Amino acid sequence: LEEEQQRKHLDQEVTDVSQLVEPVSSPHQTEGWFKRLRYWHYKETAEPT
Amino acid sequence: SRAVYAKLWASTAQYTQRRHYAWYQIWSRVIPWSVPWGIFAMWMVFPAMPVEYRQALTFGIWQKPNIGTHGPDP
Ligand SMILES: CCCCCCCCCCCCCCCCCC(=O)OC[C@H](COP(=O)([O-])OCC(O)COP(=O)([O-])OC[C@@H](COC(=O)CCCCCCCCCCCCCCCCC)OC(=O)CCCCCCCCCCCCCCCCC)OC(=O)CCCCCCCCCCCCCCCCC
Ligand SMILES: CCCCCCCCCCCCCCCCCC(=O)OC[C@H](COP(=O)([O-])OCC(O)COP(=O)([O-])OC[C@@H](COC(=O)CCCCCCCCCCCCCCCCC)OC(=O)CCCCCCCCCCCCCCCCC)OC(=O)CCCCCCCCCCCCCCCCC
Ligand SMILES: CCCCCCCCCCCCCCCCCC(=O)OC[C@H](COP(=O)([O-])OCC[N+](C)(C)C)OC(=O)CCCCCCCCCCCCCCCCC
Repeated sequence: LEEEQQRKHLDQEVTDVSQLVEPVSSPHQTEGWFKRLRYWHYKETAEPT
Repeated sequence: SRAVYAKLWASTAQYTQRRHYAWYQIWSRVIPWSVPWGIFAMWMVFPAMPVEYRQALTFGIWQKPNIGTHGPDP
């Protein structure tokens, strides 16, 4: 149902790079010495009991 | 019951310890192979050592072979 009731950003016109929608997720996530890449999603560290 | 499910969940909490135990077992089975190969290492490298060290390491049993050449000069 939602696919035929929502609006979509790609159905609408923009002309300049400054008008592109802004990401929802924050830039400020990963930290530490000599870490170039500052953004990740998934990890496989194990769960507790 | 919560209690029983908790016990069943917790049964495997100590995975890493069991894996260390496995390390111990397999290394105990494996490590005696060092004796054959150690003897052969020493076998090959014995004639490279100084004559004195050959005499010492064999508690004086080993001595220069006697082939009837290079005897003393009066
Ligand atoms: C007998 C004589 C004896 C003499 C004794 C003299 C001793 C002098 C010792 C000097 C020591 C200086 C360093 C002090 C560190 C203090 C750390 C601290 O307090 O931590 C607290 C605290 C620790 O908590 P934490 O939880 O770790 O938080 C920090 C984060 O983890 C951090 O992560 P983050 O995510 O928050 O940040 C982003 C992250 C990640 O950032 C990035 O990845 C960005 C990278 C961008 C790179 C872009 C490069 C582009 C250009 C390339 C050009 C081409 C070059 C190659 C080609 C060239 C040709 C060859 O940034 C970094 O990783 C920063 C790295 C900085 C490296 C600085 C290295 C300094 C070396 C000094 C020399 C030491 C000796 C050398 C060896 C000697 C021989 C063994 O850290 C902080 O609060 C941050 C402090 C950061 C300080 C950095 C700046 C230090 C400036 C020091 C100036 C010293 C001047 C010396 C002059 C000497 C004159 C004689
Ligand atoms: C009898 C009845 C008949 C029975 C028949 C039963 C059937 C079996 C047969 C038995 C009968 C006898 C048969 C004879 C067999 C022996 C002869 C023999 O085998 O000679 C071979 C013979 C080798 O001659 P050789 O090499 O000139 O011999 C020179 C000697 O080895 C001289 O060399 P060396 O002196 O330089 O040797 C060095 C040696 C020197 O050895 C000694 O001097 C040892 C002395 C031994 C003493 C004996 C003790 C036992 C007796 C004690 C008595 C107990 C008394 C109680 C009982 C009675 C009273 C109750 O030292 C070592 O090896 C190293 C030392 C030990 C290493 C381990 C580390 C221990 C460290 C010690 C720690 C403690 C602390 C020390 C630190 C000091 C500070 C505290 O063969 C040849 O000459 C070569 C033949 C050519 C064939 C080439 C092979 C084929 C190659 C082609 C391959 C290319 C094709 C491609 C591959 C093809 C693949 C298929
Ligand atoms: C994993 C091991 C792989 C081993 C591969 C090695 C194969 C090649 C071995 C070459 C040895 C050469 C030794 C250099 C010294 C000169 C030798 C020489 O001729 O000297 C004169 C001597 C005789 O001396 P001389 O009479 O000419 O006068 C000099 C007198 N001395 C020696 C006292 C200074 O000749 C020999 O005795 C021949 C040398 C025998 C040594 C053989 C060594 C074999 C090495 C294998 C051991 C491997 C153990 C495992 C190690 C692994 C560790 C991770």
